[PDB]
Amino acid sequence: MYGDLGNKLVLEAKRTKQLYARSNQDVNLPMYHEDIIRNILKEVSNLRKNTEYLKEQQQLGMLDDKVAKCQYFVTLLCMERNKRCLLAYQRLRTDILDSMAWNNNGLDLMSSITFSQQDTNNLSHQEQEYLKEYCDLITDLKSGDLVDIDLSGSLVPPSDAFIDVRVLKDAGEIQTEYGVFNLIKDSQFFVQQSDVERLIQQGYLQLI
Amino acid sequence: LPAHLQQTFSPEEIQFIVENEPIKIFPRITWQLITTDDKALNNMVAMRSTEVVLWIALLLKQQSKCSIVAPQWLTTKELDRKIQYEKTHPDRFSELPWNWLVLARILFNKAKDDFHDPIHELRGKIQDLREIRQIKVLKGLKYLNESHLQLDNLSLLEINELRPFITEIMDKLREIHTASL
Amino acid sequence: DDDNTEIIKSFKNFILEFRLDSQFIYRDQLRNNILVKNYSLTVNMEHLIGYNEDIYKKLSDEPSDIIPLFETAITQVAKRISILSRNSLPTFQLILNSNANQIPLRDLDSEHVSKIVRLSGIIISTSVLSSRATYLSIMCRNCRHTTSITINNFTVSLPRSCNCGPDPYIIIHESSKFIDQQFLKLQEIPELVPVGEMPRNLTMTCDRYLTNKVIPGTRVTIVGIYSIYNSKNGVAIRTPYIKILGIQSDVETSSIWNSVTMFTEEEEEEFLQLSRNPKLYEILTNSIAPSIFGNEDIKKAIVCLLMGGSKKILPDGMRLRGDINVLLLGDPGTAKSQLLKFVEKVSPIAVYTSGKGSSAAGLTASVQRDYLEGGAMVLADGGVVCIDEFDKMRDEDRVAIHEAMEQQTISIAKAGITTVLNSRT
Amino acid sequence: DAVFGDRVRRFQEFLDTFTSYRDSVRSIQVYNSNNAANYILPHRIIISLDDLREFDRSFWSGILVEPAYFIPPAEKALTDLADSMDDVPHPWKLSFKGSFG
Amino acid sequence: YYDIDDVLADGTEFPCKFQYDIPGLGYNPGRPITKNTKLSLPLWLARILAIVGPVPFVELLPPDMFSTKVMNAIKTDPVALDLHSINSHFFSLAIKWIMLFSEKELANVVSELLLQRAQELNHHASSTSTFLLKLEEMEKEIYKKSHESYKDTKRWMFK
Amino acid sequence: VSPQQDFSDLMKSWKNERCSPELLPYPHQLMKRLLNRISMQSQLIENISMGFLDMQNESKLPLLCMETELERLKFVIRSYIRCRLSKIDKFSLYLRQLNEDENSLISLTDLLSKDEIKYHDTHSLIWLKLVNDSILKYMPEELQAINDTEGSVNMIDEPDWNKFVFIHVNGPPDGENEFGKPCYTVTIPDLKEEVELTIGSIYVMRYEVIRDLLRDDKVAL
Repeated sequence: MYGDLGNKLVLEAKRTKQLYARSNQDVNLPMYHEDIIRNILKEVSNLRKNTEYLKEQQQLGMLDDKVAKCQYFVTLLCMERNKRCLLAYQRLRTDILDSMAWNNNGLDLMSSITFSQQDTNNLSHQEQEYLKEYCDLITDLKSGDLVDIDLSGSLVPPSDAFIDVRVLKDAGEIQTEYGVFNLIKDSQFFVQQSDVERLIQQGYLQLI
Repeated sequence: LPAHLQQTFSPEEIQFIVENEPIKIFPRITWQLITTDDKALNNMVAMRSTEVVLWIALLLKQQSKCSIVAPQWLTTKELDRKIQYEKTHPDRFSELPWNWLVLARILFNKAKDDFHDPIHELRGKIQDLREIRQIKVLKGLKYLNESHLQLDNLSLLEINELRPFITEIMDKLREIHTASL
Repeated sequence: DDDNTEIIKSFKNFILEFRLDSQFIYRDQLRNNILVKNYSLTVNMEHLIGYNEDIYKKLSDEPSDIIPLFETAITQVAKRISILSRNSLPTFQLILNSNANQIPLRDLDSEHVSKIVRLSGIIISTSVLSSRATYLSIMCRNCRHTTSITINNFTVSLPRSCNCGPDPYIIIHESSKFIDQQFLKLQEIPELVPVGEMPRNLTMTCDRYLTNKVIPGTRVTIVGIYSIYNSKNGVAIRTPYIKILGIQSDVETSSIWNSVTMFTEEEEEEFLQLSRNPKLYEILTNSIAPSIFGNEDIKKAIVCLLMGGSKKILPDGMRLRGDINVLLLGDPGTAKSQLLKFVEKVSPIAVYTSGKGSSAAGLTASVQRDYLEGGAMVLADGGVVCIDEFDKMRDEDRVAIHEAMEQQTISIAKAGITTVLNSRT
Repeated sequence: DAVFGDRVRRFQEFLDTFTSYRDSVRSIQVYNSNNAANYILPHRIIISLDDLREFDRSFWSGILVEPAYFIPPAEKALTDLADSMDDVPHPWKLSFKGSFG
Repeated sequence: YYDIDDVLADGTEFPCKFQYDIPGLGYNPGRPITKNTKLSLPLWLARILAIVGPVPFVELLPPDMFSTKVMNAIKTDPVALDLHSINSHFFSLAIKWIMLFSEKELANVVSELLLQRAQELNHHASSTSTFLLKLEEMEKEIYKKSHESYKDTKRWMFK
Repeated sequence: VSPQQDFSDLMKSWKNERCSPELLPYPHQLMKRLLNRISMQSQLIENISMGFLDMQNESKLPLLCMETELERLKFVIRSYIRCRLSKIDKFSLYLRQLNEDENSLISLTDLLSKDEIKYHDTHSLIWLKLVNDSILKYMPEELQAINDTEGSVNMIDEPDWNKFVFIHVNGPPDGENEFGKPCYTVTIPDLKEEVELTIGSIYVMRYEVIRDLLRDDKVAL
C-alpha cells in the first residue's frame, strides 16, 4: 500500500516487453503514462515533505530518539523504491526506443527523421527531445565512418549477393541513389543486395 | 542495439562464419584479383583441383563455372563408421568436422548434383546422426553442475541452439550456490 | 509370419526415408511427439499413397489386420530414436486424417464394412471413459501357468490350455497395462439429409489419445474404420459402430481453449487503448442493442451488470456480493425477451432459462440421482443467468432462488446428498 | 519370493530408526488394554509419506508406481512389529498421509 | 535494479513481525505499532531491516511459501508441481531469501528442483501443452529464449 | 601482419565479443589498418569498374567476387561495433565509476574507440538530461548521485565475471602451461578443484577463471 503503485507501474511496464518479445515487433507503444507517475511524484513529494518536517522535529521535539532513526530509514527506502520503479520503467522505454532509432534510420539517405514511430505525439515530448537528440547523436557516428555505414542496416548478412524484390504498392520511382530503379507497382527487380538493404526498410520491397 | 538474439549467435551467423573455411574446387575456367584475404589464385586450371575459401566456391557454383569437391568425411560409407562408433560410446560425441550440420545444409542446396550418390542417402544419414546425437545431448544434460561440463566434440550449430538454455539455467543454478557459501 | 516382417519393413522404410523437401516430416513428427510425451503419430495418407500405392492398397483392403502391424512398426522405430542402448515404451497410436471423399451418414449401408470411411456429423454426447486392456498377465487356477497375453486391436476369449478346464485363467490386475476408450455418439448434420425423418446416429469408439479430444455439440469430421459388434438385445442382427482413427475437429467450433484467464498480448494493448476513450462508456452503451431502439436506462444497466462489482471476503465469514439484478418487466414490444438473448450472447458464461427452466433441465442447480446434475444456477455459475416469466416459476425452487441471490449459496438436502454448493451468478 | 522378504526387512528398519511411529503403535496397544482395565480405536497406523523419502527414494517411488507389491509386505511387517510389542493380554491397516502429489 | 523481474520480485508480501515499537506508523491511527505485531511487508523494505539494528528490527518469520510442507512436496514431483500458482515468483524470490536468512539446507533442494524442471524444459524446447501454464515467470522467459533459438535454427535448417 | 591474419583476428575478436558478458579492449592497431584498407579497395573497385567501360566499344566475375567480399567484411566490423556500443549503453555507469577511480586502467584512448568515447559521453549526457527533466524535479537528496547506495545497488552491475561462456580451447603447444595429461591450462577455480582443461574439447565455465586465457587467446569462445 505504501510503495505498491510502483509495483503496478512496472507490472504495466512488463506488458510492453511482452509486446516487444515474440512479438511481433511493430512498435506502437500505447502511451507514456504521465498521470500515474504524477500520482507517484505527488506521493513522493508528500513523503520527502514529511521527511524534512520530521527532520526539523528531531532538532526540537524528538531529541534524537532511537525510534526517529526508523522514519529516516524506512521512508527513505520508499523514495528509493519509487526511483527503482521510475528508472526501471524509463530505461525500458529507452530500450524499446533507441533500438527503433537503430534498425531504421531509415535508410539511404536517411534522409530526415519523419513519419516514423507511430507513437508520434502520443508519446511524451520529453522523450522525443531525447530521441531527436539521440538520432542527432548517431549522425556523428554516421559521420566518423568512413567504413562505410550503412551501419543502421545489414544486421543480417548478404546472400548471394543478388536477390529478387517484388513491388508492394509503392510509387515510385523514387530510387535516385545509384540508379533510377523506376519503382512500379507489380514489378520485381533482379537487383544486388546493395540497394535492397536500403530500400527494404522503407517498405517498398517485399520478398527477399 | 543488436536486438536479437543477442547473447547467442544467429543460425545464419554461424553459416556466415563457416563459409570462411576453405575447401577444394574443380574450376571450368582457364584481373587479378588480390581481393584482400584470399591469397589465391593464379588463373585456375580446368580439370585441376585447388584450395580456396567457401563463399567464393558457392558464388562460382551459382554460375556453374566450378565444380566443388565433396569432403572426404561427407560420404554414406564414411558416416557409417561414425554412427557405428557413436552408438558404441554413449558418453562421448566422437569426432566431428564441427561444421558438419551447416556444411550439410549448404552443400546440398546447390552442389547436390556433384556428389556421388547424394540422393536420398546422405540426408537420411546425417538426419540420423543429427538424431541420436541430439538425444544423447539431452540425456548427457541431466548431469549438469557448476562449474563444469564436457561437451567434447560438438557442432557449432548444436552449441548455438541450446546455448541460451544451458548458459541461462547455469546462471540461475550457480547463482544460488556461489552465493550461499 | 515373414509377410508381417515384409510389411513392417515397408513401414519402417516409409518413416525413415520419407522426404517432403527436405525435412523428414514423419520422423520428426515422432521425436517432437515423444518429447512432449504424446506417444502418438499422425500419418497423412496423401504422403502415404504418394510413397507406395501398394501399402495403401492393402491398408484399404483389410485395415484391422494391418493397422496394428503399422503400430508395432512405428513403435519399433521410436525404440531407435527416443532412446539408445548397447523402456517402458507403449506402442504409439496413429491418427490418420485425410481428404478422400466424404461419405454421408445415410449412405453407409454395408458393403464398405471394414473399409476406411471419412465422414461428417455433430456429436451428441460423449460416453464416460472406461478402460480396455492392452497387455495383461494371466495365471491359471490350477497349474498356475504364467501367461502374458498381448491383446491388440483390431471380443477375444482367453486360451484354455497350459482338467484343466473349462477356462481356468485369471486376470492379474496388478500387472496389466490399460488404455482408455470413449464412445462418441454422433447425429448427422441437420442441413443434409434429414428430409422428413429423424437423423440416424452411429456409435463410435475413440481411444487412447483421441479421447476427450472433442466437446459434445461440436461439428467434426471422423475418419476411422467401419465395423460391427454383437450386443444381444436375432437373427443374427449385428449392430454397426465406427472405430476412430483418427479424429479431426473442424477449424472453428470451440476447439478450445476459448476461455483462457490471461488471453494474448496484443489484446492487452488494444484494451488499454480502449480504456483511453472519453466516450468509452458511451460507445459501449451503443454496442449492446444495434437492433433494439430506445430504452437507454436498460441499455446502460446491462453494461453495469455485466461488469460485476465489489466483492468482499472480509471477516467474518459473511461475504457481500456482486453484481446486482435487473427487471425488465412490462407489456410486450419491450424486446426484453430478445434483449436477454443478446446478453446471453455477450456474457462470457451465460445460461438463458425461461421457466420453470427448460426443457428437461431443472431451473438451475438440480438434484438428479446416479448428486448435483448441474443446471442454470450451477452450470452457469460465476456469471450471468437470464430468466423469463419470473413470476411464473414454481414454488419449491422459488424459495431456493430467493435464498440464493443474496448469499450466493444454495443448500440442497435432497435424499442421500446434503450438499451446500455455490452460485456466484 | 525372497524379495517380499526384502521388502519386509527393509520396512522394518524404517521403523524404530526413526522411532517416531512406534510410539503411536505402543499408544494403540496400551489404550485398548486400558479399556480392558476400565470399570474402540481402529487398529491402523497413519504413515506420513513425508518421512519415507529421507530413507529410501527407491522404496518411495515404488509405493506410488506399484503399490500391489509393496503395501502388503510393509503391512505384514507392521503386524510383525505389533506382535513384538507388549504383549499378549489382526492384519491392521496402513494409511499414507502425503506429501501429494 | 532496472530489469522488471527483480523490481517486481521485491513487490511480494512477507509475514515479518517487529522486534521493537515504532511510533510514526506509515501504513493506521496507531500511532505506534505495538511490539511483536505481525505485519506483512514487501521484500524491498524488509530486506535491510533484518540487518540494521545488535538486535535486528524484525524477526523474519518464514514465508508460507517456504513452509516445510512445500519444500517437502517439491522433493516428490517437481515436474508436475505448479509453481505459478503459489507466488508466482520463486527463483527470483527464493534467491533473495536464501541469502537473507543464510539458509544452506534448502540450496541443495532448490538447486535440484531447477535441474528437474530444466530436464523437462529442454523437452518443450522441441517443436506446449498445459505445462507452459505452470512455469514461474522468469523460468517462462527462459523458455521463450530457448524455443526461439530452436525455432529460428529450424527455420534456417530449410530455405 | 598479413591480411588474412588480421581477418582471422577480426573474426576472433567478433566472436569473443558477442560471447563475453562484458566489454573487451578496443583493438585499434588492427581495426584502423582495416579502416584504411577498405577505404582503399572501395575506391579501387569503383575506379576499375569505371575504367572497364572504356574498353567497351567481358567478365564481371572478379568485380562481383570483390564486391561481395567487401559486403561481407563491411558487415563484420559493423556487427562488432554495433555490439560494443550496446555494451557501452548497458555499462555506461560502471565505466563512469571505472573512470573516476585511479586503478587500474580507465577508458583512455585504448579501452574505448576515439569514435566510441564520443558515443559514450554524449549518450551518458543526454540520458542524465532525459531522466533529469523527466523524474528528478522532484529530486531525492540522497538519490542526487547515480552510484552505489549500496543497494540495490545500483550499477555497479554488470561487470559479471562469473557468467558462463562456451569456450573452445586452442593455441600453440611448446611440445608454457601444459601440465599433462593432455595439455594446458589451469583453471584453479576458487570454489572448486581443477578439472583441469583439455585442448581438443570445449568446456563451459565462468568467464573470470578464463579471462587470462582470453587475453593470451589460448581459448576461443
